[PDB]
Amino acid sequence: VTASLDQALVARDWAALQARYYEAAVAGDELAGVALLERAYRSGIPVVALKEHVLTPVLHLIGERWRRGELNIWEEHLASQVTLAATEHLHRQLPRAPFNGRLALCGCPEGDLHEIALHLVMEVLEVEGWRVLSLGPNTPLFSFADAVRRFSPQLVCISATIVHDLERLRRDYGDFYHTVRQHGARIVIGGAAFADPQVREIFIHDYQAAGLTDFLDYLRREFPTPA
Amino acid sequence: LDQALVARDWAALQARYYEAAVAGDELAGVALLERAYRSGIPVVALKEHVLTPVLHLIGERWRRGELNIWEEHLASQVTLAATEHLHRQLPRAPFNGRLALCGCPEGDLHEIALHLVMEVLEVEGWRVLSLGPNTPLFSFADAVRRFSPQLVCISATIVHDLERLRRDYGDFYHTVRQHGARIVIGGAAFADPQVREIFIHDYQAAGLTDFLDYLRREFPTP
Ligand code: B12
Ligand code: B12
Ligand SMILES: C[C@H]1O[C@@H](n2cnc3c(N)ncnc32)[C@H](O)[C@@H]1O
Ligand SMILES: C[C@H]1O[C@@H](n2cnc3c(N)ncnc32)[C@H](O)[C@@H]1O
Repeated sequence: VTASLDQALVARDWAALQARYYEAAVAGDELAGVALLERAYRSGIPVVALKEHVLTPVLHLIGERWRRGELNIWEEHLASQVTLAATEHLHRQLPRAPFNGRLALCGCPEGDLHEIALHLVMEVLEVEGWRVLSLGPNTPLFSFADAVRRFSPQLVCISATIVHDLERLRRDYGDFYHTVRQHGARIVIGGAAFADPQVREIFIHDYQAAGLTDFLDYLRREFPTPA
Repeated sequence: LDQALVARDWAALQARYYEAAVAGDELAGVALLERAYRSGIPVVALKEHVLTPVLHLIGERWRRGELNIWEEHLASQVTLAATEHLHRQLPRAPFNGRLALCGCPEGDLHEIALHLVMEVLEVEGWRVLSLGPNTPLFSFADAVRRFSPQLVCISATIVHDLERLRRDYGDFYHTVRQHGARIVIGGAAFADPQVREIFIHDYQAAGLTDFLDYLRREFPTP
């Protein structure tokens, strides 16, 4: 009955894909979720475009609906678990560039619990042949700085959805930024928190990304690999 | 190393896991656990006598200033990733028709134990719906109305919102029973008698092993 899925894939009909991924996610259906993704990859849709044009829009909408009272916590929570599990499930299957000798250190700021974008980012990095160290969400800047001293990474990525602690962050940034520079590493930020110009001001950065596509453009210019 | 496996020298194994975890080295972490399993040690044993102790110690040392946040964060991601990786490489019982609904309470972010349990369930052939950590009690009930689970599992490490949970628990319990579900609780939060009192339950688990003993008595393998 359902080869109409396969017509959504061919047309690149993002809306229908979103709708079906949604139905799987809010229902806690890990397998239906991975299947939809798996099938769209082997149909030749790139992972990044799945991520930017199926997963991200769906989660935004889940949040818009939750806010308007059309959707409840339990449905987001299942969608969140499904998406974390399904993205990893797919990623373990993907081919990867050779190890590029480089180390990325990644996490989200203290008090922020939203970490799916972080996961999408770390995955992309691995596919490009980076070693990744995840501090995960809810990470103080001093903790970032400690880990930069310990590992001397080449890149620090921060995903930030929710930032309120402006004065603490203004204050810890100096030490963080100087540890980064002394180690010769670069800083890339993304996430909704940086729509606020005060937050963006604090988080002195080498590159602010809108999404994964332009992040990749940045990686290719800033950290090019031979062939 | 293979010496430590043969001897079953938990201490040596604990120490190597810790070294891998605080270094943020997922591959070494999985390697150790995988080698250990294939040297004859059940995964449950690895969970209880390697992962749990290493993580309780990370906490202790953090408290005493001997270990910093950055090192715990790394160990927690290593553990989440490592335990999932091993799980996917394990034999499972066939589906048993039964559904477990799993979560941690609202405002609690400690979620590794929940993963450890959910895994154990799937290996026993259960299907598992994960609400994840930081699940309001009413949000558990919402989900019991749908799905109609046979089991609800709750891991709790941090619980302080006593007056709310006290007043929300009535409806959640009603809903559980009128769907014939069972409630299993575990984790450090239930060492507090006021918390345990609110969380009317069918079994309280000390760890994973006795959890299995309870599942086999009450959910006899078809
Ligand atoms: C799922 C979710 C949660 C889950 C997350 C589970 C988890 N483990 O991650 C949980 C339950 C924790 C949660 C909690 C809350 N959240 Co919430 N929820 C979301 C939701 C629905 C989806 C988040 C998500 O995964 N987005 C997916 C990513 C991929 O989208 P994205 O962040 O836009 O990322 C893209 C780009 O920004 C970029 N990018 C992002 N980061 C980075 C980093 C780098 C380095 C680069 C290069 C690129 C990059 O690439 C991505 C793809 O192109 C959003 C809705 C939304 N708009 O996202 C809210 C939302 C962010 N949550 C919100 C709120 C209010 C809450 C709570 C305060 C609710 C409450 N308790 O009362 C709490 C706060 C907890 C905290 N302190 O962080 C609000 C925030 C609104 C606001 N800013 O005022 C939102 C917007 C929902 C809403 N519309 O109201 N939430
Ligand atoms: C990692 C960790 C964190 C991480 C969690 C990462 C993650 N995503 O899971 C983060 C950073 C989020 C964290 C934060 C905090 N936590 Co913390 N941290 C821990 C730590 C070190 C490990 C947790 C863990 O994975 N334990 C290992 C598990 C597998 O062991 P277990 O819970 O004993 O589970 C066993 C049994 O209980 C049973 N079980 C457990 N649950 C269930 C459920 C069911 C259904 C069943 C059948 C069985 C079962 O199975 C296991 C047997 O193998 C503990 C230390 C510790 N003692 O556990 C603290 C600890 C719990 N944290 C603590 C504190 C103080 C905090 C913070 C307040 C710190 C802060 N100021 O910010 C915050 C609070 C956040 C919150 N609201 O939840 C304290 C709590 C002390 C107390 N109760 O007062 C601890 C004990 C550390 C300490 N020594 O002081 N923490
Ligand atoms: C932004 C996301 O946060 C979740 N959310 C909203 N309020 C709570 C709460 N009290 N406890 C847990 N999660 C909550 C919703 O599911 C929403 O989609
Ligand atoms: C219980 C665990 O909580 C972590 N922890 C303690 N304080 C913070 C904080 N401000 N931000 C994030 N994690 C923290 C520590 O790593 C400890 O081991």
